[PDB]
Amino acid sequence: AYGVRESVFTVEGGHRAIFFNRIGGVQQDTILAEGLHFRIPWFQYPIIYDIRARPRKISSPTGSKDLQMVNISLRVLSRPNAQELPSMYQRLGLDYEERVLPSIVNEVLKSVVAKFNASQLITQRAQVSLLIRRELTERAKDFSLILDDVAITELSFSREYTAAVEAKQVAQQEAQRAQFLVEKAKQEQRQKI
Amino acid sequence: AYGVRESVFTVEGGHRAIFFNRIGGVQQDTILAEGLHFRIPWFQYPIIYDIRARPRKISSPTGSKDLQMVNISLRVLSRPNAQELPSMYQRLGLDYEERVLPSIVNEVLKSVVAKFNA
Amino acid sequence: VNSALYNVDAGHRAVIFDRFRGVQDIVVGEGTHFLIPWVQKPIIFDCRSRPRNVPVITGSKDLQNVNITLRILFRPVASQLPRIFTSIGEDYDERVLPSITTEILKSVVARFDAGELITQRELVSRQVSDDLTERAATFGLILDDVSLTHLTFGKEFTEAVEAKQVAQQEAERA
Repeated sequence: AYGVRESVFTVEGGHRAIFFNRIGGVQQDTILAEGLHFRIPWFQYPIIYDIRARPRKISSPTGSKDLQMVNISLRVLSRPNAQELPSMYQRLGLDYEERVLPSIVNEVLKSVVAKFNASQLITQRAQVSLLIRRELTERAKDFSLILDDVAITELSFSREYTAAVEAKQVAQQEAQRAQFLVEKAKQEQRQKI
Repeated sequence: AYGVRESVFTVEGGHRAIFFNRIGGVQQDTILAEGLHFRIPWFQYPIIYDIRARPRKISSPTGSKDLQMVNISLRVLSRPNAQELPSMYQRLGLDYEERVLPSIVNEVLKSVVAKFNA
Repeated sequence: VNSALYNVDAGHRAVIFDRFRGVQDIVVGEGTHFLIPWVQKPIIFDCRSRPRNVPVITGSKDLQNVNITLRILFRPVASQLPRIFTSIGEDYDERVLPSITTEILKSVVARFDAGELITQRELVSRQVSDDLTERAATFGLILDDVSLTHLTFGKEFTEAVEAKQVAQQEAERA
């Protein structure tokens, strides 16, 4: 009863299993979907991959096309390509995400952010995000990774730039306030007369 | 005679009862008015809805038509539609008020307030 | 036989994980149902309008800081519950919404200035709803309500607005 339990494993929902076989190491054409499945107790070892969409947030300061400092946080939903799991284990192991994303995500995000200024970054956030997703998809395809979503969750600027923008809008409100000074000036004219 | 005591429930004072049945869950066309009612001890479970007018106060600062800050507190008397209680339980549970009003009341109140000056 | 019976509460659904067929493409409704005691297990998903609160500080089309809170009512599509369970997980909400809701809200808010944001709140909410519904449909989620519950601006801008209205009152006092 112990041996049989040693020969059966379970792969849960959203997970897959590949086999490291002592005869030829990783089995190149064996990806096990949900179920029970059976393994030879000593020859075959199961490696379990979570193939569900996984969130990762990369937050970094980069430069806009004017070298302006942009604090950008990008959230990506990435998953391992289930049809290429064996090779992935041979090439990236179980830390594929930590091996790949901290480089491709950073480089793609910053290179794309460098194509726009602050105003374009804020007012075209969706288009910037889609460009980042396209480039990230092309780059992560080489590592048998799949991008489900790319979201620019944070996009802020330096203290000085924020203060200048607020000052500009304060000036707009002051221009609107100046209209009531004309109404007051009419009464002041009457008072003078 | 504890079983008979367990097979009877009272719905009182402007309340209503719906049935969660183990043979299909919520029963779509069973809303029980005030009184004493009988439930199958295991199959049927009663869910009691207070269908009386209920006060809720939403107090918030919003912007007027000129973006001026307006501290507005709105009191609403809301109740669940008694003719649609089953569906509500399937869709909102017993905290329908906290699920719905904190959003629709806020948005409607502030959007309307933005149509007027002080 | 209690281990062979499972209860799907009101407003809930269950995806059946079978040890010899995987997750079943069909979803069982509410009530008490029979399963094979050990060969099958249920995963229970809330098929109710759940509220999510999203307070953000973003930029308008003029880039000025806007404190905007979006409250949404979301629910998984029952027919897609199996796929979701095998694609995103049981915590799909905390995996999906934090990205799509935030990005859609900020991208839409960047289309309007403060005046439009406040005086056209309904249009802003409608556009946020359109974008969020489109994006969430690809994750098997449905939106029951999209609401802009809170919307304020920076300290200096609010001071300037109050000064403008004070100027109007002073014109009246004249």
